[PDB]
Amino acid sequence: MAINVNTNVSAMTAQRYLNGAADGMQKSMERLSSGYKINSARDDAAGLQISNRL
Amino acid sequence: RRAIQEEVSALNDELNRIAETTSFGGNKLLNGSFGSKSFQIGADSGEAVMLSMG
Amino acid sequence: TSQSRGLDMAVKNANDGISIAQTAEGAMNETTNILQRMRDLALQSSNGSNSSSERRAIQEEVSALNDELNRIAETTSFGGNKLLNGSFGSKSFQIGADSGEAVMLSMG
Amino acid sequence: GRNVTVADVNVSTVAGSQEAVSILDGALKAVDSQRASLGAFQNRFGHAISNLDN
Amino acid sequence: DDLEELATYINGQTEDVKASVGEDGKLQLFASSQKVNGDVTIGGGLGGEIGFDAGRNVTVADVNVSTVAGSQEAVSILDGALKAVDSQRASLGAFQNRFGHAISNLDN
Amino acid sequence: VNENVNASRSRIRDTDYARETTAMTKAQILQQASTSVLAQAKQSPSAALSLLG
Repeated sequence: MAINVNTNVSAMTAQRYLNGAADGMQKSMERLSSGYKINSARDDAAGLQISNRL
Repeated sequence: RRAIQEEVSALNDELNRIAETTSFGGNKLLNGSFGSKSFQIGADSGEAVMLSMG
Repeated sequence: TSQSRGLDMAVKNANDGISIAQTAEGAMNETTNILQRMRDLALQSSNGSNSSSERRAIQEEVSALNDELNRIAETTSFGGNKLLNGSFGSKSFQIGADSGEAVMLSMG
Repeated sequence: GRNVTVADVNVSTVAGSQEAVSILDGALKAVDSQRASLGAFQNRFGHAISNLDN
Repeated sequence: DDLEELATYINGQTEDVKASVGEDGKLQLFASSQKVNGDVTIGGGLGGEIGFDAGRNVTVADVNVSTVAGSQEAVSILDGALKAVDSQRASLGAFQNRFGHAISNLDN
Repeated sequence: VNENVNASRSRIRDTDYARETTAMTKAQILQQASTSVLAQAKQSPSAALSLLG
């Protein structure tokens, strides 16, 4: 690995999985305030419909 | 006898009400139109269990 | 260093052997619970206080549980590799750094 | 032999009421049998849940 | 064994084909295009009793899920699809390792 | 008529202590869940402090 300056692909990977981790806790932290798994159609598509029907 | 019969007829009409209105999210159960449906309880295809209510 | 690398492959392989038998035995744990339930039902049906009708009720429970035992046998698997259906047979888990240091595992 | 069900139960006379007691006896067996059939299915699914989770 | 238990039993016994049951109780097989070549020949007493039609080609795009039969078939289609994408990934990974050794060898 | 009217009025307007207390307790747990997650949510910008520091 030619030790570079302009490109820091190791840090890009670090902030990419940081983005996944930051988003991942956002779903859980939203789910726990409301108390619902399906807070929107994102989580369970049909699960939203049948839960709404129920 | 007609006093008993009038209540028996009301109860008999109630049995048809329970059969025809009991539903699970708009899916009627006891009216006889449910038939047999396979409930998929495995992590791979073709691992379902047949359930039927008359 | 060839031995050292082989030993890590042996630790990894032995870990796989541990997990494969862990999944198989875990299914056996439920099989024990089911058969104990069917034994409870079998003792209940043997009572002379039961007429014909309740014996059919016990049979419906026993038949449903019996089909469940066949279900666990034919569906338990390790990533699609069936375990309790009798098709696994005897397979060897290489846990050494030199060829020919395996351990034979078989379940009926 | 004419077919009789709970709908034809007419207790306006002693003959209809005496038959009625027997007709609902046949009906209670049908309901109890399918309830027990469902109960066996429910226990079968409960054990399946434990095995699937395990 | 009813149709559903027959589908499970066929699933456990062999891993080349996958059995499933449709809306009406019709045992549908799925022979992956990556594991088999040519048509499947079905014989025996059970094959004659059930009856088996010609082989239709399906893919991920042809997956219809509005019916339970289509969804049961869907699981098998994407199992052969996942094995297909993973097969090429391993080929690319062994290629990355191969030029990893080639790069180091060229440096020496 | 007064006795039956009173019973009807109770069914329509008078509270149900069994249901209302359960709703009150569930709402109490809901708020305590919200304050806990909000407390953990306020420290999210603090995770942004470590990068430049």
